[PDB]
Amino acid sequence: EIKELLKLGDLPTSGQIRLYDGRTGEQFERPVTVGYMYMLKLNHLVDDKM
Amino acid sequence: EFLKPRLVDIEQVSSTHAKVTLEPLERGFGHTLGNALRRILLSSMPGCAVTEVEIDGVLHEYSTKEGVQEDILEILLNLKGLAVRVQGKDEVILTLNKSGIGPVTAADITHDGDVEIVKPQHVICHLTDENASISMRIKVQRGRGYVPASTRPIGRLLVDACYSPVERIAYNVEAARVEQRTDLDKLVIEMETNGTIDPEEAIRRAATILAEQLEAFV
Amino acid sequence: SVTEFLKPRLVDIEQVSSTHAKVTLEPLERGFGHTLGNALRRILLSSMPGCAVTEVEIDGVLHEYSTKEGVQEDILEILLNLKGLAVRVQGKDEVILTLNKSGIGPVTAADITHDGDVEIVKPQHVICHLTDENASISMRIKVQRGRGYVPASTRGRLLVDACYSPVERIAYNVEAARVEQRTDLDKLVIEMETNGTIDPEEAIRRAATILAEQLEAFV
Amino acid sequence: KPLVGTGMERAVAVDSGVTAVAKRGGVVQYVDASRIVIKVNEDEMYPGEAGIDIYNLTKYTRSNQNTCINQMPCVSLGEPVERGDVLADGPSTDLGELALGQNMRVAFMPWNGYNFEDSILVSERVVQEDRFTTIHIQELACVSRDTKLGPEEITADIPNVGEAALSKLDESGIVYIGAEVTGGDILVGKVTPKVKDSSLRVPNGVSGTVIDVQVFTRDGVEKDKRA
Amino acid sequence: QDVVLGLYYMTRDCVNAKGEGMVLTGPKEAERLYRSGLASLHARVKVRIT
Repeated sequence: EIKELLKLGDLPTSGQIRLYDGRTGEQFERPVTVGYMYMLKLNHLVDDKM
Repeated sequence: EFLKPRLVDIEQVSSTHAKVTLEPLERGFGHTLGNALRRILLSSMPGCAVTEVEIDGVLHEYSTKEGVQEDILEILLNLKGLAVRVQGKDEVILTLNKSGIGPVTAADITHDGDVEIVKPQHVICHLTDENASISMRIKVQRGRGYVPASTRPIGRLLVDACYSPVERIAYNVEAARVEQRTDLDKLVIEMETNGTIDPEEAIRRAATILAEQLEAFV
Repeated sequence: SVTEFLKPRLVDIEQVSSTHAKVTLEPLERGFGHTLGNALRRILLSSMPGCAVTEVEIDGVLHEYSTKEGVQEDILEILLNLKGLAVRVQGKDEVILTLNKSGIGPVTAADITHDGDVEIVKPQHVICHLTDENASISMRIKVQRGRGYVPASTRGRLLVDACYSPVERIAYNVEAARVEQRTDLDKLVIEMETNGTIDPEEAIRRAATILAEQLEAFV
Repeated sequence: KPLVGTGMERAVAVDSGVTAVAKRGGVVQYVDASRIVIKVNEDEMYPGEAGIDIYNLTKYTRSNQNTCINQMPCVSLGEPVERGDVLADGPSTDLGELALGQNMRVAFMPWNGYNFEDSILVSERVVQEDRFTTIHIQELACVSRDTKLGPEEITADIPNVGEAALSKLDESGIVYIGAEVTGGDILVGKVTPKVKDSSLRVPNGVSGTVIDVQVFTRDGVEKDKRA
Repeated sequence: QDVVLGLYYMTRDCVNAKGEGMVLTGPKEAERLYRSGLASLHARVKVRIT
């Protein structure tokens, strides 16, 4: 079902797209896994730890 | 020798994003120029972001104003997202005065004829009841890069400065079968501005920055 | 006030034997070290004017995997030795040189016929060693002016990988620079070796000239 | 609003009391930042009292962990609501669904060692969009104790300091509401008899804006002008 | 963990890649070929090692 939902958009089934390096501009071989992850910010801040 | 590229076409698709073309290019120079220009454009482009706001009945950004459903912090975020082009000055103070029920958008700002709002539909806040009025002074100033309020009256609210007109830059190197000669490259640069920078001007500034940086050893 | 940037200057040029140098640039604007270094590196190792031995034909060798009596090395090793032969040519584009030698001892680059306007910068560059007296090495190396690196796989005559570009290895390393109060800056460090045809500083200046000429239609 | 949830976000957000769930359905009449008014439908209106609901939203206030509790309206004026619908979403809630973090475009690849063992690598776009920016509300107390050798006063007359340092205080020695005090600034001017400076000051390294000042006075102590 | 992954991927080989079997005059030419895109990182070639 994840593959089908990716195919509903214009996105590859494997979930990996070719990505270009920001600095040099050359393409990374071995297409990398890109997506959207729901990241959290825990209550352990460095300005409260330093 | 090396053929000199030149800006042959500017296909302005929409108001925000445009598509410029450079042709011709030798082998390898397509990617070199594309990446150099992309980094320059994403890094250093003049912008006219908002820096300070002053709502009359508001002391600090963590408060609320009667008749406005947005919190003052959300109003400051909406103003931080405001796209505006100033031409004859570096800093300017726009004035917003609006009363009555309805969305306070960017079109309600005093015109200030040398200052142009490029997205009049940009909603700034909402006024709920008829007897409510807001009056604010917005300091739009010219700058470069991203300058948070941490680096730079008790009624003045400072917003984070984000003077970068471009939002997304991509480039594609293709084969320009022209001039009765093959194996020549054409660089197509698709840029996504907020509307406050002309794409030809953006490319020209990006090339000027590279030329100025190359003067260190030539 | 938003137009002028921190234009750098060559604050350090520390070098080794004239085919090697290390040039530092500081303080560049944040992120400009990477774009300048990448552009210079690409232009230097991909598209630079230069001349190198293009293809060599031997008197009695008809295949790359062959043999020649009285020669310590093989055809592959003599091709490798000819590839690294630094050569400087005048306004003429391509030139063919003849190398004929007999006797026991190494065959250096100075053994090629001296007639012509072609200058060899490494006279003691060994090409081949022959062990006997009866056998004599005889070859014709055709050199040509080109635009960087063109391998022999990109199509009695043998093909040699042509390396026109004067550079051999180029690397850049963006470090952190410092100003009176600004911290997030860049410090470019180009480390360049050449084959001896041109100075490394000359190579950097030529690359800068090429990259600037590519932008004269915009600035 | 997690793109990939499990469907338990709404239950956790509603059952825990942080939102403003409508008690009786009706039509939204007035929405400002700190108050919602609902005109109840005639069908759900009890015979007698009329008969509309007022929800007083709790704006920026301190939690037990010095975070921010702040309810924001999620309904517009003249918008029908039914029984059990969220009217204001509190902290970490988006339209009545639990929303703790933010969903961001992630790529799995080594990057020059900056995510070497367990580290993250974050673009400047994340910090420019101010999406992981959090508000932390801190409470600082200055107490005047009936000590020996004399009591403690909360006046603005403090020695060993200049007038530029006391310019942020009012005539009663208490900082104004909205002053952008930083580490070392004097919040509450207080002196203790011997006189020596014992004023409440911001701890070093802490910045922020004074958003609310509360004064508690014992009975029969003649509260000052600011109180 | 990342250094070993990089060194494993770099020091490796595949049956057929860009520039298989070409003869290189040294490590510097190998780097110049890889960085210019004329040869794969893991391609079987003959180099001259001193």
